[PDB]
Amino acid sequence: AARRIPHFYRVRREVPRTVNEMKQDFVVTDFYKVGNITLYTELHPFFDF
Amino acid sequence: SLLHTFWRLPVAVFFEPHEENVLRCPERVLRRLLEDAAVTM
Amino acid sequence: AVFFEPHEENVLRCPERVLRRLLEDAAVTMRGGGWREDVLMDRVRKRYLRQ
Amino acid sequence: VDRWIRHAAGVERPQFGSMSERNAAATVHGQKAACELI
Amino acid sequence: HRHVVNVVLELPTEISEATHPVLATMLSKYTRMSSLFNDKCAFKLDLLRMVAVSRTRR
Amino acid sequence: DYEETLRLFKTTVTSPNYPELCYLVDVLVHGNVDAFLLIRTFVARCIVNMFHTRQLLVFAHSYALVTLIAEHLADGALPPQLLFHYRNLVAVLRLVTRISALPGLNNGQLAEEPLSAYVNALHDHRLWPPFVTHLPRNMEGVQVVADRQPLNPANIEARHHGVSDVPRLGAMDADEPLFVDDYRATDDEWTLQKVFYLCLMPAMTNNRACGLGLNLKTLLVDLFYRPAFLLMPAPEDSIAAQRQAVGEMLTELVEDVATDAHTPLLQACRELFLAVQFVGEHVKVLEVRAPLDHAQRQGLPDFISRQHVLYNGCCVVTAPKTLIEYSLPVPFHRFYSNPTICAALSDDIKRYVTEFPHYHRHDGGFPLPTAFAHEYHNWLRSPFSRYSATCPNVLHSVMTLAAMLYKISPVSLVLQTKAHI
Amino acid sequence: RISALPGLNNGQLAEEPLSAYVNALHDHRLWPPFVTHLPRNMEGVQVVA
Amino acid sequence: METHLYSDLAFEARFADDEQLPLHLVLDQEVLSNEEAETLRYVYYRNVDSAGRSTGRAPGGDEDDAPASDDAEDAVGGDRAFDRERRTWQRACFRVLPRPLELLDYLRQSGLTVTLEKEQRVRMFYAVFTTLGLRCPDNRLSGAQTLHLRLVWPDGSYRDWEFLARDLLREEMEANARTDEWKGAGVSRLREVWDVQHRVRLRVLWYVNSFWRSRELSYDDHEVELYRALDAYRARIAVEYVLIRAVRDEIYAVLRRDGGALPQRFACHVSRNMSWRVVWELCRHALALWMDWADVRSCIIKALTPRLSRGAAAAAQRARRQRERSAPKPQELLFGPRNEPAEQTWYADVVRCVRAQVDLGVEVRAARCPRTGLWIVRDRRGRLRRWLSQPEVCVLYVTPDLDFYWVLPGGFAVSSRVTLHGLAQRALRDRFQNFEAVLARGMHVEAGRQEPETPRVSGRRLPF
Repeated sequence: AARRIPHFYRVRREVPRTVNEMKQDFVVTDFYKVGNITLYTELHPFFDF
Repeated sequence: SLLHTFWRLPVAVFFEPHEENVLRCPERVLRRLLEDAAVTM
Repeated sequence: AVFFEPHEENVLRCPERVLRRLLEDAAVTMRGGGWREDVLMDRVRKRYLRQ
Repeated sequence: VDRWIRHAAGVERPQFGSMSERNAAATVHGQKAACELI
Repeated sequence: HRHVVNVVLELPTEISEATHPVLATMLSKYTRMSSLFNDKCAFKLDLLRMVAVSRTRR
Repeated sequence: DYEETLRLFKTTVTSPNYPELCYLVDVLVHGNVDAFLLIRTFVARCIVNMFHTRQLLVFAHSYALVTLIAEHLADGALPPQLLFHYRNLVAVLRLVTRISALPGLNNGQLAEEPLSAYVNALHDHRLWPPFVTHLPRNMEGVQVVADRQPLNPANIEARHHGVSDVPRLGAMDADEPLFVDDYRATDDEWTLQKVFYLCLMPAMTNNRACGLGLNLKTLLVDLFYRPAFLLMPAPEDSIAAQRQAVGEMLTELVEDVATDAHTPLLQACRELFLAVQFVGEHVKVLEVRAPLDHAQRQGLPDFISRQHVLYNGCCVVTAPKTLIEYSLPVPFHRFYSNPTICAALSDDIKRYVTEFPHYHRHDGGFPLPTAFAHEYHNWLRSPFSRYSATCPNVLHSVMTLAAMLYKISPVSLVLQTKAHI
Repeated sequence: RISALPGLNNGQLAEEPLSAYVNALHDHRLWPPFVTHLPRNMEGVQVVA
Repeated sequence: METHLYSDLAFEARFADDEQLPLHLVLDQEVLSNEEAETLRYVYYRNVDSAGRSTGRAPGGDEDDAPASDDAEDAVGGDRAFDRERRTWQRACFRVLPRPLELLDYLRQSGLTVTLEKEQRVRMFYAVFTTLGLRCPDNRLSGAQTLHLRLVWPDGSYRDWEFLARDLLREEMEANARTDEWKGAGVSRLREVWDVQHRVRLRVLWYVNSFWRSRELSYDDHEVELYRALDAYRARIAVEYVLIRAVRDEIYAVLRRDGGALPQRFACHVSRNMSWRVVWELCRHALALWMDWADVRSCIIKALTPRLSRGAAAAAQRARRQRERSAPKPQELLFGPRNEPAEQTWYADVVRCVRAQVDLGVEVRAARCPRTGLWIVRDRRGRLRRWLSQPEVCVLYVTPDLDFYWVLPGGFAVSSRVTLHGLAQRALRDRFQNFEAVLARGMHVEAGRQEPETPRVSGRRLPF
């Protein structure tokens, strides 16, 4: 891996945005709205389903 | 290199998840992949 | 837009036959070495050489 | 830009008039309306 | 001795084994490891750390 | 009151005129005490002359250079305000490790772990800081994986200084052997290092920092290979004589940071050359594998934790201008992955950024390599990066980076409610 | 930093980034009135003298 | 404690026929996960000699040569060899303590008296107790003997750990009411031992009051016997990888046989103006990357696993007998009963050259679609998985038979077979023969019904 770090970036593709990062672009007052997508993965305060 | 088809005329589709479409990588992405396969080894 | 339909008779011809020559020349340089048995075998034999 | 607006609004793709907005699952408040003037 | 200096270490001719005694001690420690003589940089760092650790006041 | 020290820290980390030999000297010295006592006067002049010509502080970026200065330069080698800054920085570290645990409710152990090791992850020994120097004394549960298998056999670590062991130098880039300095890191300095690389750095850099890897073995064969270091008594006609003797690299590298009126260039170069014998290795990113403690092991008992840390490296704050030929950039954690530094260092990452310009961000959204993208296996998920983006440069931001690390174990619930928190 | 919206911008719509739409200070259509080096991407802008 | 003493007296009981000496073992979280330990059904273990055949089969020769015969009706040799392979393994005793513990502490809580040379604080996450009896043929014992372990979960899965007996008896033979005396004497030492592949270590116990200590066997480890025992272990491992070799040379043969103009056998829309020189070049670069990532967990191994079953061979003969019949006569259709291949489970190798992440085991349900439908590959949920649209993939398809498809993107395919004739038979079974279900606690008596919940002797509850 220590040599293949620049080998990861030779390919010019982007990585898709994961689900936990998609839980952070919502303001504290609209996270409960239906416009949110990732509420079906919010199931328990102690885990990340 | 070019395929030998059966129908003389191509048709259109409707982008279902049922009809098996061909890839959408017009001119830049395939050059990117050939440069990728060149620099992978 | 512009798409052909999946018949049976539609094929893919040879890519100007030099790339298939490159597949054969890849096979003849693949044939010498790369068994993946020998790496496991010299691993376990150096393990039993070290014990 | 269209396939990103619809995923930012939640609405569906374009599939005398018709029943476009099908009725909700349950209702305790009756019917609704709210229009707009920019 | 002369081999590990000339083809492996690539040292200039102005310094020899007489003016530098630490290298003269290190010839017999180099020659017992005939392998890794394709590697030349690690031997250079070995000589560098030996001449650095020799020139201390303790 | 620690506002002046934190303000000096803010103006010395984010500033793009950091001296380049600072990153060299930490991977040169590895925090070894007897190694650092050789370079004591050199570090003293490197503090005072650079501080008088440039108002920023030196050696703030690496942890081991801070406590070593605050301990073994206490003999009045510096002006008192500089050592007051370093003492206040280590006092900030002790203040924020006073807060992270609960001192009102910690006495006695529980299933071989201390009671404080459950209430907060910042005291737990399964957590590893992203730039680790020594090896910790507590490795009972945690396994370290180098290439394929964990190195729980305790016989693939040994190193000796002075006997000049060439096989570790030849296979330095080989990854299955690694070489520790055989000094186990006890728990207090382990906690302090974890704080200094998880709270005080990313709250004060806003993830502008990055990690690089100095190809040191190739760097030494053309830096100290001039005979002016080889032929030394155990000239000074002109300055250009010394410049021709020591080579062009050290003349633009050590131009003002160690050149004084009392000490010349070449004598200071010999003073730095004094401690090359503690050479270390190449940078190797380490993936630890640690199951949780017995309180948290109730649900999902087979959940292992991926956590990528780095060995023998440097946490840098800007792009080095002249070390670009012997440096390898390593974005490995969600902290210290800034595409400005990687784009100024490498060429392919700069191509990746100039192809996808929106990936120039700082809040962890920069794509890590897929050897490191286990976002549902790390200990520090994306809200930590999201908070460290928009955090102010205040001591309380470091305090909330400490207090956001309270564990969610049942006994941590019991502890942190029994203080009415 | 205050020009773009760092909590929300990632992905893209055209090959211009998503931050190039929310502000005028992040797209190459707007040129600064004192230019010394010509910019990188001119896929939409054609220059005229 | 519970299984060690009982199986010690049981091997003392059964020592006369097969001279099996006990090996009292415990495992940990390095061997398997906690979830895997909570539902481990039963354990199988096999004694295999230095010559490397078995302890169940015949001493000289077997009816397990004549390498593969490449058939469908017998398809290994028939089920007599399956009966043989069932007779190789033995079902040893078994006990799980799924709770964190210290081992010497636990033997102190029982009646056992522990004394080691130096205190080794061992602390693991659970405990599973297992005893193994390696069979010395004479009174003497060969050092290059090797063992096998099989761990069976009720889904039908298995894991094979193999190691020599040389590391088990290295230090031990060099230094060398009954239930009341056994606790009073107790253990002498604790020793961890890795396997032959160094992927898992496990701890063994040694009691001084065992009947192993009074047998006075002889131990020798000759180097030419170690040389051949690794050679027998070479062919045991090689049964998985030279099969992958047999797939690759088949592709290079048929492509030289065809001449480079390969047809389509899969339903994909295509585009003529798209270049194909880029597509052919990504065939060669990705085909070697599949060989770089070959593993036992692959599609072509999962294709064989239903064929090496009990009722596979007779049902395969029933398949062709239903096909190879006459058309139904006019007297048949009016008064005979109603006469009965809609979709089949295919396994898939998905390789991807853009990111070098290759997926090995994939369930695919594929069927003939109408209107001269070549082939269409759906998921288990009708998802119509649509990887073969993209330019970045290449995919390999296998059947439950030995039919074989290598498919290019755009759905263009290479139709060939799978040749296994170079592979011998006795190593083809013992790697991946489908073993049968043996009845245990909570199992229905009749063959298959609505099965109840798992036993799950776990630590979250009390035992009761």
